[PDB]
Amino acid sequence: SSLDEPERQVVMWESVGDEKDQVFKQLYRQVFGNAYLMESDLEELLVPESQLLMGSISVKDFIKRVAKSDAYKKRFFEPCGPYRFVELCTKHFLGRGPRDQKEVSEHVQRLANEGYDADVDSYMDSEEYMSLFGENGVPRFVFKGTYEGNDQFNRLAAMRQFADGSYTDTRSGSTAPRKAQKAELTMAEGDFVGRAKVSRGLPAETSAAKTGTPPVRALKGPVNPRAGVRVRIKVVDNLYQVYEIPPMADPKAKVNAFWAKPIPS
Amino acid sequence: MKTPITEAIATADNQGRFLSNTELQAVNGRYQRATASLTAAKALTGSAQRLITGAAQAVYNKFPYTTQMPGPAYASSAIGKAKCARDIGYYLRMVTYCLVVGGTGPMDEYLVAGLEEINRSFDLSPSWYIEALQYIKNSHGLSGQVANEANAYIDYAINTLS
Amino acid sequence: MKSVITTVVSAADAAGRFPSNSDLESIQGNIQRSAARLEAAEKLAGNHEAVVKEAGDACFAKYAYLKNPGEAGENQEKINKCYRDVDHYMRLVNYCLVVGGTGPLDEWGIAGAREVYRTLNLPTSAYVASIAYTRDRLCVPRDMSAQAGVEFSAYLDYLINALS
Amino acid sequence: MKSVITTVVSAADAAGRFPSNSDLESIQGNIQRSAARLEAAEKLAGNHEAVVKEAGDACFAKYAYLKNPGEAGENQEKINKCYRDVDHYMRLVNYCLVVGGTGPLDEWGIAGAREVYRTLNLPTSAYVASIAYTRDRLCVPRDMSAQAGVEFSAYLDYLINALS
Amino acid sequence: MLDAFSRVVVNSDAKAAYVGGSDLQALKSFIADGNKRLDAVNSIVSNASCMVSDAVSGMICENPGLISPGGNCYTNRRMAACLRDGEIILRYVSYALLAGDASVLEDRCLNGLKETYIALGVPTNSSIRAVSIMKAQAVAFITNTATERKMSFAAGDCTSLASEVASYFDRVGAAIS
Amino acid sequence: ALKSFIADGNKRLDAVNSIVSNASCMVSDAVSGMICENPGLISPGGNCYTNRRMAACLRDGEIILRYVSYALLAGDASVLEDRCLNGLKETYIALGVPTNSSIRAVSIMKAQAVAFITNTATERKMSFAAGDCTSLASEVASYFDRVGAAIS
Amino acid sequence: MLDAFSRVVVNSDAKAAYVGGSDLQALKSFIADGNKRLDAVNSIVSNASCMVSDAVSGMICENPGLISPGGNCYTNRRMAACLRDGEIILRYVSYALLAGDASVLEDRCLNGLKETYIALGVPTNSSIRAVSIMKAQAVAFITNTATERKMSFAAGDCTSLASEVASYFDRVGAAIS
Ligand SMILES: C=CC1=C(C)[C@@H](Cc2[nH]c(/C=C3N=C(/C=C4\NC(=O)[C@H](C)[C@H]4CC)C(C)=C\3CCC(=O)O)c(CCC(=O)O)c2C)NC1=O
Ligand SMILES: C=CC1=C(C)[C@@H](Cc2[nH]c(/C=C3N=C(/C=C4\NC(=O)[C@H](C)[C@H]4CC)C(C)=C\3CCC(=O)O)c(CCC(=O)O)c2C)NC1=O
Ligand SMILES: C=CC1=C(C)[C@@H](Cc2[nH]c(/C=C3N=C(/C=C4\NC(=O)[C@H](C)[C@H]4CC)C(C)=C\3CCC(=O)O)c(CCC(=O)O)c2C)NC1=O
Ligand SMILES: C=CC1=C(C)[C@@H](Cc2[nH]c(/C=C3N=C(/C=C4\NC(=O)[C@H](C)[C@H]4CC)C(C)=C\3CCC(=O)O)c(CCC(=O)O)c2C)NC1=O
Ligand SMILES: C=CC1=C(C)[C@@H](Cc2[nH]c(/C=C3N=C(/C=C4\NC(=O)[C@H](C)[C@H]4CC)C(C)=C\3CCC(=O)O)c(CCC(=O)O)c2C)NC1=O
Ligand SMILES: C=CC1=C(C)[C@@H](Cc2[nH]c(/C=C3N=C(/C=C4\NC(=O)[C@H](C)[C@H]4CC)C(C)=C\3CCC(=O)O)c(CCC(=O)O)c2C)NC1=O
Ligand SMILES: C=CC1=C(C)[C@@H](Cc2[nH]c(/C=C3N=C(/C=C4\NC(=O)[C@H](C)[C@H]4CC)C(C)=C\3CCC(=O)O)c(CCC(=O)O)c2C)NC1=O
Ligand SMILES: C=CC1=C(C)[C@@H](Cc2[nH]c(/C=C3N=C(/C=C4\NC(=O)[C@H](C)[C@H]4CC)C(C)=C\3CCC(=O)O)c(CCC(=O)O)c2C)NC1=O
Ligand SMILES: C=CC1=C(C)[C@@H](Cc2[nH]c(/C=C3N=C(/C=C4\NC(=O)[C@H](C)[C@H]4CC)C(C)=C\3CCC(=O)O)c(CCC(=O)O)c2C)NC1=O
Ligand SMILES: C=CC1=C(C)[C@@H](Cc2[nH]c(/C=C3N=C(/C=C4\NC(=O)[C@H](C)[C@H]4CC)C(C)=C\3CCC(=O)O)c(CCC(=O)O)c2C)NC1=O
Ligand SMILES: C=CC1=C(C)[C@@H](Cc2[nH]c(/C=C3N=C(/C=C4\NC(=O)[C@H](C)[C@H]4CC)C(C)=C\3CCC(=O)O)c(CCC(=O)O)c2C)NC1=O
Ligand SMILES: C=CC1=C(C)[C@@H](Cc2[nH]c(/C=C3N=C(/C=C4\NC(=O)[C@H](C)[C@H]4CC)C(C)=C\3CCC(=O)O)c(CCC(=O)O)c2C)NC1=O
Ligand SMILES: C=CC1=C(C)[C@@H](Cc2[nH]c(/C=C3N=C(/C=C4\NC(=O)[C@H](C)[C@H]4CC)C(C)=C\3CCC(=O)O)c(CCC(=O)O)c2C)NC1=O
Ligand SMILES: CCC1=C(C)/C(=C/C2=NC(=C\c3[nH]c(/C=C4\NC(=O)[C@H](C)[C@H]4CC)c(C)c3CCC(=O)O)/C(CCC(=O)O)=C2C)NC1=O
Repeated sequence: SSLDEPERQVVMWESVGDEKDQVFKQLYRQVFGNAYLMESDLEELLVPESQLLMGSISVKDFIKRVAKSDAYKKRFFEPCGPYRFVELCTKHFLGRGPRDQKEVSEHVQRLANEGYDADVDSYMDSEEYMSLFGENGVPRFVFKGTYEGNDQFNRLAAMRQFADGSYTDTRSGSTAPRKAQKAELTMAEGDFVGRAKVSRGLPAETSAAKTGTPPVRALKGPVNPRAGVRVRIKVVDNLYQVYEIPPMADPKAKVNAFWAKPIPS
Repeated sequence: MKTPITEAIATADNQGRFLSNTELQAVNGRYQRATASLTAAKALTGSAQRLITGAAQAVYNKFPYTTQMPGPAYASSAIGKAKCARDIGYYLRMVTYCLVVGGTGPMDEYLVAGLEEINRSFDLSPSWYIEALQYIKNSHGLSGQVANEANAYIDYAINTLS
Repeated sequence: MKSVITTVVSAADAAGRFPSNSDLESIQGNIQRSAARLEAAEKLAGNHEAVVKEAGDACFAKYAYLKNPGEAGENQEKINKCYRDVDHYMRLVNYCLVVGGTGPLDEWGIAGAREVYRTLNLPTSAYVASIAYTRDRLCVPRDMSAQAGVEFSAYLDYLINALS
Repeated sequence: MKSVITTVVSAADAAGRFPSNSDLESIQGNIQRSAARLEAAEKLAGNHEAVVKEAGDACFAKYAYLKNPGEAGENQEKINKCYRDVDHYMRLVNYCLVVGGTGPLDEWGIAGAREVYRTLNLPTSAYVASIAYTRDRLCVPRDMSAQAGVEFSAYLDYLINALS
Repeated sequence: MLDAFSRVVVNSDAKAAYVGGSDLQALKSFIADGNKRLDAVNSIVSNASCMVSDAVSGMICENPGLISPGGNCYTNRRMAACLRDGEIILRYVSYALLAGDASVLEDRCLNGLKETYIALGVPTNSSIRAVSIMKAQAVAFITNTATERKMSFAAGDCTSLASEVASYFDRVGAAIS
Repeated sequence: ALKSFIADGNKRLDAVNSIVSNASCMVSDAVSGMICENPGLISPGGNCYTNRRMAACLRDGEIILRYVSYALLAGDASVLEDRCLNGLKETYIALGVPTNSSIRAVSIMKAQAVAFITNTATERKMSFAAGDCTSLASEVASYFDRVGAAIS
Repeated sequence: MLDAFSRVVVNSDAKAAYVGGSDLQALKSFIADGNKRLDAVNSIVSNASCMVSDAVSGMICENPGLISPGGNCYTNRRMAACLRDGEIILRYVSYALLAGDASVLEDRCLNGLKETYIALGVPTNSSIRAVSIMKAQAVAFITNTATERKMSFAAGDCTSLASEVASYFDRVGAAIS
């Protein structure tokens, strides 16, 4: 429980009409995978989004009902395999990846008889989310200092590719004829996670050195900047060129005018 | 090409003759007309950003079906619009080459040779290019013999399109 | 990173909106306080090698037990390293006098501070004895101006407010 | 184009003889390998977009100085010429898996490599930093069969010894 | 998440160098244009909703292939997404302009954007076309050469910030293609 | 190599055409208008003697005007530095070049160049268009003091 | 095979003549400017390695079809042969500049190059862009006009050698076209 990662966690305290959407878009980025929404996805989850305004329904029960709506079910439940769905609930609610495969084989078993609601409520009712913050904490990709597995370093961080950016959990911003996802963290029993999602899945902290600008123009003083480009349409044509510097001339006293050479002596 | 300098050499070369006084006066008529030619070439070059995109819109206002009708020959797409503006830039650049050289030499070998087969094959009409060329002749904004020399090569391109 | 800029546009980023006149009014204080801040920066940067010379032994004067065997700085290969660690802190406060915040302080110095000062038996009270000796050596007519002194001094006891 | 067939019809035309059972027994092993060697080239062809992208992003991430100005990885078009330079090498190893031998590699990519990277200042140490990722980044129970990954990993090591 | 006050800090930290008086002379210019910096962005965000609507409509008036079915702006689900993609590009070039740094523009909203778009199937060339209209609009406002709608301003010029906005818009197009 | 200029053309390329068309005319004024206030240079012991130090000053005004007109053509002062300003002070004090003459002769070029693009030259008048090159006139005034602050 | 001195002695061999006044004056001028002739040759061979890389890459960036599959410079063996086909060209031109006579690249390089390239399949309309680029590099080195490298020289003029080396580089494009 030490060293670098994010500290700011939005908490939704005593919420008035402008600290609603300060945390609401952070909810809609997190549990909906920064997808696009906002007509009858936001006519859709109105009967829970009005409920958490007096504290009558907590933030724990809000995401519990939002995952039961078919904004989530029409985005992360149909165009997904059985491995993709257990992948996304760890991302959206728990902020991690699956720690092992028997946790996966638990959760797809829990899909197979108790249903979809009883599975997604079990994603809440562990002591993971309550140890994260509790009910009022917004779900966020938190970093532990001491991790119990270097697979689970980047079982966690091959989920979060670019939280500072654009990560597109569907195939567009909730596209229309939704193609299936591929469940790209398959990882059966005794293996690690690949390197290709580690260096892109780490936040802006270990970026130690940067690049340097070169000098821009020619350093030979007798210049020749063509620089010529100036594209009009395809008819690319040359600008005010500044030729060269020339050498000057030769003073050559052919006259000389010194004491007469032919002194006849 | 067909410079008056190379059409005076090739005249004297087809006769096996040294350059007589018939050919040196043809060269000196190029040199007299040159300073009204090299200023029209200089004026159309800098004013090309306005004269191309001004003339492209003059076609779409007279022939608005070239922006709405589907197909590859029309400019109803961004590929077809960018290739339509490319075509007007060919006609303007060939005029500035004919002004620099003097005479309709560069646009004969580069542009008008074999052009009727290209328009007939790719279904694109020559009346679109005439409305673009009449725009540049109406809006190049020169006068004197600087305009009378520049309009003499716009009118050559129109007479090959009809 | 904590500057004036880095907080308000991240709050606007959490708001997801354009920078309004709340965002613009905070930047107006920078040109009021650049005439306050960075005059003490080159006053430090022309004097920091002498500042570490007089503050590095002030903790030695308060704590002579460090030179006893079995303590933190007890041989001369650590006594120059004793002066090296406090020389980072004067270089760090030189950075946040430029940025107008505690950006470089609680990202490089205080971020990850108290774990290594505990597990390497380092006296945290002997850290701030060099810092408090730098806090009371100010001369608001002589060294910098009056408002440049309290821009400088409030960062220094913030280190004591971070180390304790 | 060194393959198993082109080895023996050029050994026999050297002597000037007919194909005997020292030439017919060789092509029997071409049957005993193509059931698994062609399995890897079937997988590599339909997956190469996910492999050439992961190969270059394990090169620039380690060789981060190549994006500095003055280097060989300047602009976006040079990096777009860097995935073009690698997706040839994942295509040439696809062409070697179907001729049986190392035919296309040692006369299309390898032959003349020492003068086209020394002249254009291309570092030959970065190429081996990406191909060895793909070799190390292999996993025979899931991604392949156990006999494709024996020979698919054997042609990347033909590149690595010929690039080093 | 850095800025121009910290841009001279982070390189001097890399050599453990104390910042001197001559190093902050660039920041002496950066406090010299302290009203001029805000003098640019309040023209931008005042005309921002007109800017993003003018940019994407001129992007698609030249390119009717997107309004062809199977394009990328054919459906209103795509179309409302499309200029909502464009305003974040407008939001972060302003965010880079407030910092005086190309920092906020690429640590957020730009790393992971090229491989997103090729997973959307977005034609990237029309996105180059949209940002080039977005580049040309912003330099008309902050030099008060917006010939449709001028605004009242102070006396002087912003030629350096006109180069600064164009050196923010280019790395948008340089990263998505 | 395109010079990367995105908007407001046909004045910046027109500004450099009013400078490099008389760049040898401007240097021949600043190598000769220096002497009427500092006549110790052709004095023996000055830095313009034995007909090669006068000739090396003709190369010096040429390479300081081409490397500021390339800075005008790019529109940014980056190749004013990346081939010219990297250590140009350390060659002048090691030679014994007097900094009083070089700080005054650059302001001869500053007064010459802002009369060219505003068409207020008292000798020759260009046949230029109608408009204003006065946003450019602030740009070249902010380009001749960057070498006025480098050579100090 | 023949220099400037031996060119004169085969012209006075046809006349059964000696060497006298009018035929030794143009030959002593070769000796007079002979220090500038060495001083120009060294300026080329000092940095000829970057002159053959920039010239080959200048032809490719103008003609993108030369690195297409089925382009002439597609594989590495064909590309590396291109990178030395142009260095053999540069080696023999610097021999004719040194000896002051074009009778060495005429014999051992130019004679039969046109019939050789059409046999192998080398495009000769694109081989002449690689030489014309190298012509512009070589005249921007014996006059200090190179944009990214300045070389110290004695004061004077060398435009006569700039027209001598441009006559060699043009006849390479006249022997293969
Ligand atoms: C439970 C499993 C577990 C491990 C196996 C280790 C390994 C480990 N190290 C780091 C992360 C790190 N580990 C190191 C350590 C070192 N760098 C060096 O050059 C030295 C060899 C070594 C010191 C002795 C450093 C410097 C970081 C970077 C911290 C950061 O980037 O924020 C991380 C990601 C978490 C983080 O950023 O803090 C992990 C899992 N730590 C763990 O929690
Ligand atoms: C924080 C960073 C951030 C961004 C940079 C943008 C980037 C972005 N755009 C889209 C998503 C999209 N972006 C576009 C935009 C375009 N496509 C085109 O062909 C046009 C050229 C261009 C309009 C100008 C379209 C049309 C979609 C939806 C595609 C679809 O139907 O799935 C998505 C996926 C979520 C969604 O589909 O809504 C993301 C992350 N959004 C962000 O959140
Ligand atoms: C044709 C060539 C070819 C290869 C060489 C591999 C290379 C490869 N591996 C992975 C992907 C992976 N590679 C591994 C690695 C392993 N898996 C295990 O269970 C083992 C313990 C270990 C064998 C070394 C893992 C764990 C993943 C999934 C992690 C992720 O989500 O990226 C991916 C990303 C796509 C995916 O999800 O599969 C790719 C391209 N794939 C190919 O198509
Ligand atoms: C690459 C070479 C190249 C150039 C040298 C310029 C030259 C140039 N400028 C303009 C056109 C113009 N040139 C000016 C410039 C000026 N008017 C003034 O009042 C100032 C004195 C002066 C600037 C210093 C103006 C104001 C216009 C018209 C506006 C415009 O076309 O942008 C035109 C078109 C009009 C014409 O001449 O027919 C040309 C060719 N453009 C180029 O492409
Ligand atoms: C960069 C920040 C910076 C500082 C904090 C001061 C600290 C400081 N003061 C002095 C040196 C001095 N500093 C003071 C100033 C004072 N003495 C007092 O009793 C008053 C409280 C105060 C204002 C009158 C005086 C009078 C001296 C000379 C004698 C002395 O040390 O007291 C010296 C030189 C060496 C030394 O004596 O330590 C230094 C580094 N100077 C600085 O440049
Ligand atoms: C290295 C030495 C070497 C050889 C000499 C050949 C010898 C050989 N020939 C055949 C096997 C065969 N050969 C023939 C060919 C023919 N049958 C006819 O009736 C036609 C007249 C004639 C056509 C040319 C057929 C039809 C088979 C059976 C295999 C099949 O039908 O696919 C088989 C396979 C036998 C089996 O698996 O049962 C072998 C090993 N192979 C070798 O490895
Ligand atoms: C069919 C066989 C075949 C190959 C094996 C490659 C080999 C190859 N690569 C390049 C050319 C190149 N190759 C690279 C790639 C890289 N440069 C680096 O510094 C990195 C180490 C690496 C990134 C992965 C780059 C950046 C260029 C262009 C360099 C330049 O000319 O600017 C060229 C020169 C022609 C060109 O510019 O495209 C050739 C022949 N190309 C082929 O056609
Ligand atoms: C086919 C359809 C079609 C369009 C929709 C427009 C779109 C459009 N607008 C502008 C160009 C511009 N657009 C604006 C934007 C605005 N002007 C204002 O004053 C308002 C506040 C704001 C919304 C209207 C500005 C300021 C310019 C610069 C020129 C100008 O001042 O009008 C440009 C030129 C940009 C460039 O060249 O890169 C284009 C293509 N043009 C078209 O051809
Ligand atoms: C948060 C709100 C806020 C602003 C919007 C700005 C508005 C602004 N800019 C300037 C002031 C200035 N503005 C410019 C710049 C410009 N003038 C123009 O005509 C160009 C359009 C533009 C280029 C960007 C210059 C050169 C100065 C004078 C220098 C200065 O005072 O900063 C001034 C002082 C002069 C005056 O009173 O008008 C103000 C108030 N400042 C603020 O505090
Ligand atoms: C045998 C080969 C050999 C070399 C290539 C140089 C290399 C060299 N240069 C310098 C040192 C230097 N070199 C210069 C450069 C110059 N000095 C001037 O008066 C001019 C303006 C400019 C030449 C254009 C300067 C100013 C220094 C002093 C320290 C420095 O600025 O680097 C030093 C440090 C000690 C010294 O001066 O010798 C060395 C080893 N010395 C050698 O012994
Ligand atoms: C020995 C005494 C001597 C001088 C004091 C200077 C005279 C001189 N003239 C100008 C001023 C100028 N100098 C030039 C330069 C020239 N005019 C041209 O047409 C040519 C290109 C070039 C030299 C022939 C120009 C164009 C102006 C502006 C004049 C004007 O306002 O029209 C300036 C700068 C402004 C000033 O401070 O007055 C000076 C110092 N030249 C001398 O010889
Ligand atoms: C698309 C790719 C592309 C390129 C690579 C460049 C290639 C290039 N360089 C030059 C032109 C030149 N190239 C050089 C070469 C060099 N200068 C040095 O100091 C070094 C020794 C060496 C490169 C390392 C020189 C000296 C010139 C002439 C002057 C100059 O441009 O600097 C020319 C001449 C124009 C012509 O006449 O056709 C071209 C095409 N341009 C392009 O469009
Ligand atoms: C063994 C190797 C060897 C060399 C490399 C040259 C080196 C060299 N060059 C010149 C001398 C010279 N070199 C040049 C040539 C030039 N000046 C320029 O400004 C142009 C860039 C370039 C034109 C090609 C000139 C003009 C002289 C002056 C002397 C003369 O003209 O004879 C001199 C005699 C005077 C001197 O500089 O001390 C020498 C020794 N000579 C050699 O013996
Ligand atoms: C240098 C001499 C030269 C000329 C004259 C020339 C004309 C030319 N115009 C063409 C196409 C075209 N030209 C247009 C232009 C137009 N259609 C419209 O609707 C507009 C009204 C008009 C523009 C003003 C269009 C849309 C095409 C694409 C047709 C196709 O590819 O099928 C093509 C077919 C190849 C191509 O460019 O894509 C040629 C060869 N090419 C030359 O090399």
